[PDB]
Amino acid sequence: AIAYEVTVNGANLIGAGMAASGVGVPAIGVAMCFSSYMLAAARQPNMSAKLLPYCILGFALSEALALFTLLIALLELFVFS
Amino acid sequence: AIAYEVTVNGANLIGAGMAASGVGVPAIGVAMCFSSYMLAAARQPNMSAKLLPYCILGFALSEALALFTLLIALLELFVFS
Amino acid sequence: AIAYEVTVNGANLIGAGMAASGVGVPAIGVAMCFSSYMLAAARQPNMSAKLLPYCILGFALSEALALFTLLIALLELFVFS
Amino acid sequence: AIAYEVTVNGANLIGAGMAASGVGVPAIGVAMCFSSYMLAAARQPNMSAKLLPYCILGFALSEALALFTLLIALLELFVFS
Amino acid sequence: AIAYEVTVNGANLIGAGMAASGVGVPAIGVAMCFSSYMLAAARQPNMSAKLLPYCILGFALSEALALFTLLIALLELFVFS
Amino acid sequence: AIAYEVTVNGANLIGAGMAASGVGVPAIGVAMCFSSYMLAAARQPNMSAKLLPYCILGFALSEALALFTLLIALLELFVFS
Amino acid sequence: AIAYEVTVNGANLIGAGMAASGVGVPAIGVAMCFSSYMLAAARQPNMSAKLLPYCILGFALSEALALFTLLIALLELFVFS
Amino acid sequence: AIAYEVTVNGANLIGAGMAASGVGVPAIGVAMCFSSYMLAAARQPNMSAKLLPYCILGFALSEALALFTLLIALLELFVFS
Amino acid sequence: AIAYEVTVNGANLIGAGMAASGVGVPAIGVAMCFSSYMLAAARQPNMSAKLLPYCILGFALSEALALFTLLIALLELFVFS
Amino acid sequence: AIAYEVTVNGANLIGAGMAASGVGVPAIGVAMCFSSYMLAAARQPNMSAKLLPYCILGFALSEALALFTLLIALLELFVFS
Amino acid sequence: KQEPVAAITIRTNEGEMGVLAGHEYTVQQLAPGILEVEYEGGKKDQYVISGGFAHVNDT
Repeated sequence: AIAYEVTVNGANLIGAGMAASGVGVPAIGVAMCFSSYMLAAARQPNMSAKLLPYCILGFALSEALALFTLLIALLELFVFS
Repeated sequence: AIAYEVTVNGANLIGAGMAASGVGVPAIGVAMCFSSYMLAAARQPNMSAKLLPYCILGFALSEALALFTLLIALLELFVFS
Repeated sequence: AIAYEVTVNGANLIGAGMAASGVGVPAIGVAMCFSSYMLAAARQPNMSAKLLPYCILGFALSEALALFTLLIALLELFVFS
Repeated sequence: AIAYEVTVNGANLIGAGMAASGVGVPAIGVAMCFSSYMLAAARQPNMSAKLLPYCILGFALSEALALFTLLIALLELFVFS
Repeated sequence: AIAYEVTVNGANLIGAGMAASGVGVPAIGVAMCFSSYMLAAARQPNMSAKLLPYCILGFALSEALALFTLLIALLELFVFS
Repeated sequence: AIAYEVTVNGANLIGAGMAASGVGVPAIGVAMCFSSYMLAAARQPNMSAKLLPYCILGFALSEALALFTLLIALLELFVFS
Repeated sequence: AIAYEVTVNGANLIGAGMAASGVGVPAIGVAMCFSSYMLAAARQPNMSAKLLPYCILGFALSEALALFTLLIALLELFVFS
Repeated sequence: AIAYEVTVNGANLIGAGMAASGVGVPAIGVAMCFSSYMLAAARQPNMSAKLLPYCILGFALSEALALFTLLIALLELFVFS
Repeated sequence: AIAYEVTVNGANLIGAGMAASGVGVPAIGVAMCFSSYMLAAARQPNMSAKLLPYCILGFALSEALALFTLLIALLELFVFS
Repeated sequence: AIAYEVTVNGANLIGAGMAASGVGVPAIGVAMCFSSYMLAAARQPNMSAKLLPYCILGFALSEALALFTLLIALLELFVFS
Repeated sequence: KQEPVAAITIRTNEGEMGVLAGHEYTVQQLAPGILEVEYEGGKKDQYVISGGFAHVNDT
């Protein structure tokens, strides 16, 4: 059997877009958190001050997931040849 | 075994087309916020002033991810040969 | 190892078919915004004047993302060789 | 370092499929908008005429995103060789 | 440089599938419109006759987008050599 | 420039798979329609005969889109070489 | 110009995976067609038996769509080279 | 025309991924079928005994779709050359 | 007719990613299940115990699918050459 | 026939993108969970203490799925040649 | 008349609801059925009703 190693340098710059396509999905979670806090606050203003920590936490985790999805791409390109 | 490095110069102009697919995905995750603010202000208009910050706050970040999905597509093409 | 640079001219175009896939996805966030305005005014008509601004705002920004997703797909063909 | 420039004439067409995949997504926004108008009229018929302009606006703009996507898919064929 | 023009005749019969992926996306919106008409007539039967013209209207326009998608899959095979 | 026409035969099938991927999305519209009919009839059983026609209509329409998509998936193997 | 028929036998076994991505989707319709019924029975126990036929109907039709999607994948392999 | 037959041993394993992409989707049809039992049971506990026969049924059949969508991913690897 | 068998050792590492994308989708069914439990308990706290098992049960099943969608991506890499 | 082995090193840096697409979707599960906690607490704060652990569990396992996906995108790159 | 109560359970057309302390302000019909009151002592009291309107408070 013959052996042909091949190195597509340009594949450095294809997989980054496939991560960038998923950088934006967690936004749907983000607003879905804040969108809830309003409605809850609409139904119970007295609880508005006790729900905000859980809101910020959900936001932070969604943002961090997007951040890792983006960190792959920024790590995919700016170091790999 | 034999070694063939290849440099596909068109791959640059492919990942941008795949990254940009995710620039609109935050949009549903953006207007979800304002829509929820309308629903809350319709439920409790009195609370509207206390709800507008969080709304804007969500929009300040849900949209940002879109930019981080667009930046790649504009950082992928115009600088990589 | 051997150096095979290749310049694919078809990748001038394939990406425009991919970014264009993400030009429609803002439209749902659009229609969500307007639908929310309708349902809010149906829940509180007299507030309909105060909710219409926010609607437009979210709308435009959602649409703006589409435009950028539409910019690339038109920035990718009419100039790139 | 060798240079193989390749002109793929069939990539004229593959992208024309992918762009078409985005032409349907605005339809769910159109339906969301008309659904909202229906349900608001069922909540408050006195607001039937006041809300209809916003319904037409949202439908027009979702349809316009779909139209630009279809324009890419067709322009990608009937002028490009 | 060297110039290899390639005419891939099989890409004739690839994008036709990709477009066919999006022909079904309008159907969920279609069903949304009819679902909304049902629930609106339930909340207020008296308005049923007044809401039907939009319902039908909404369907057609949603379907139109799917149709154009399908047309590409029929315009990509039966005319392209 | 040099002219390499290639007839890739496997492309008779790779698109059919994609043509199958869109067959499933209309099922969500079918189910949404029957679900809406159920909920509306449960809110107003006396309307059950007046809403059942539009239900069947929505099913047939969504299923027609699925049939066209599947039609490509079967029109792409048994006739195309 | 030159003519090169390439017979990629392995493309037998790509679409069979691709189609499977659309085989699982109708479940979301399917379960919905059941999820409504419970709620209908929750909203009105007396109207359970009158609504069961439409439940089974939507179930069977969505499952048949999934079955026709799977038919391509299983037919793409065990008859095709 | 010339005849280059090829047998790709790697595409025996790409399609598995494309199939595994659709094994997680019917999970939604699981939750939507159990979640509905919760709220229904919350709205009418005395009906919980007769609603449960529907829940597990819809679940099982959705899971059947997922099982086939996975079965290709097992049938694509352990038997094919 | 000429015959070129080829053994691609890189496909080993691609399908896992394509499987990995389907690993995050069951998470939404997970959350749908637990959210349903929360809202049903809010509706009827006295039922909060009687609905707890189904929730867990539903979760596990969705999680099981993810495991399969994660099994392949781990069974595709660390055993295949 | 004839036997050509190939080793595409660039496939190392593609699937890590394909996996990263699915890292963002579980963020929706996280957000769905917290949004449910808010809209349950705002209906019955006395159950907040009883509903927070399940909510906690809800954003662990969901997140865990994403991590596995992300792990692959870190286990695909930093170990494979 | 203004009895301390731990919990209460009402029936409606949308379905059966359950109210506890600090429940959201909601006003809604009572479908003709049963009505369960649960005191802090764990006991219960069931009452049959003929329609009505339940007015809940945040306080």
